[PDB]
Amino acid sequence: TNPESKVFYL
Amino acid sequence: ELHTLRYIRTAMTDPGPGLPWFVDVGYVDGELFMHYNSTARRAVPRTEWIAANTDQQYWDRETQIVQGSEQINRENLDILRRRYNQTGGSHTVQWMSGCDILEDGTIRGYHQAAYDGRDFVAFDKGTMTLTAAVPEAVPTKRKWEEGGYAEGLKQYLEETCVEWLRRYVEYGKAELGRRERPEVRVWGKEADGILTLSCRAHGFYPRPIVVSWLKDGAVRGQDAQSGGIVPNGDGTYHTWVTIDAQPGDGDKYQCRVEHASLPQPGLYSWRSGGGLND
Amino acid sequence: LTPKVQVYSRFPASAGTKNVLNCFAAGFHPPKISITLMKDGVPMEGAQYSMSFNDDWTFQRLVHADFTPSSGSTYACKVEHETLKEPQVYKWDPEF
Repeated sequence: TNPESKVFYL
Repeated sequence: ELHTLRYIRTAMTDPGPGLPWFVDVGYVDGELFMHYNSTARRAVPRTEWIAANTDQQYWDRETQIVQGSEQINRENLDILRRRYNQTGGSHTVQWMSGCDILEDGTIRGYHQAAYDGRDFVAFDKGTMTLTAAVPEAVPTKRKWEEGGYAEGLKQYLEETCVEWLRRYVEYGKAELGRRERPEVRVWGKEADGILTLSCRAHGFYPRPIVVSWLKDGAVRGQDAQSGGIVPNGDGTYHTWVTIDAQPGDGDKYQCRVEHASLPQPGLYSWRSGGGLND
Repeated sequence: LTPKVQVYSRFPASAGTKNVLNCFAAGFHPPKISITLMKDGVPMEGAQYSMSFNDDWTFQRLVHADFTPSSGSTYACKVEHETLKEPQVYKWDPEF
């Protein structure tokens, strides 16, 4: 499964 | 027993014409299975083994989480442009995520990002903190320390991503384990006193292959030039290996093909000729 | 980074037989690339594309189209990039 949207914040 | 999982994201400012700005592709042992684009806005299956083992509820959840990251990567292109003091042009935000289950049993999880090709941030497992490569990646670590996103990423890379990968291998046990024999063709071309002998392998699975040229039954690794393993539209692979020789010596040269589908290394000649010599 | 492009067919070349003409470009940045398959200097009909990248952040793209090899007809692949200045065209040979 793809990672959660929260772990892509920069 | 080496199994790999990879989810690669790309955020683009210039796609350009008739192309998606956000692209998310999923892989199981190199094979494509998951696809997402900013135009379609939906997570769709590519190979038959995933669709046969997953319901719509799975793909509905897979759509929204990537749709959420699409909006996050949209604003990330603007935040990172202000840090470097850029008005606009061609800027790219790349992302690498997934797990690697080693043959022994060790779990290796990766989570990293890159801005304009060069490295930006990377997650460390043995420290549970986000590592900043560039001086512009310092405010990113401050954001990660504020929200505490590392805790949710730790349980994913160690359990969630691992548990699903074990299932993906079992679901595509017949497709990934299947071997495909390649159609070999040996050619030659004369230019200016030199004969360029070519060897091409058409459609083979898996990706690893050893294609080397021989002279009088002896390997010539230095003189032979390879174009690398290139993929086909159907999922199969192709390879191109060339060698330079004197005119009237072409028949003395042999093409050696080492593949999982073949029990012994296949030896092919120009006048034989190629793969149809059985 | 300049793209490393090569033109190749899916199945071995045969006269009056259907085949797929592939053109794979790898090791390039920015991701904006113009890959077009040609027949006698004229773009080929029904061209389909694949965006992906390697572990070393270098981009890759495959452009493929269904075709029939004809005698006296030349097949090529035109690649346009900002690092190239002049477009590099790779010629496809049926017996090479």
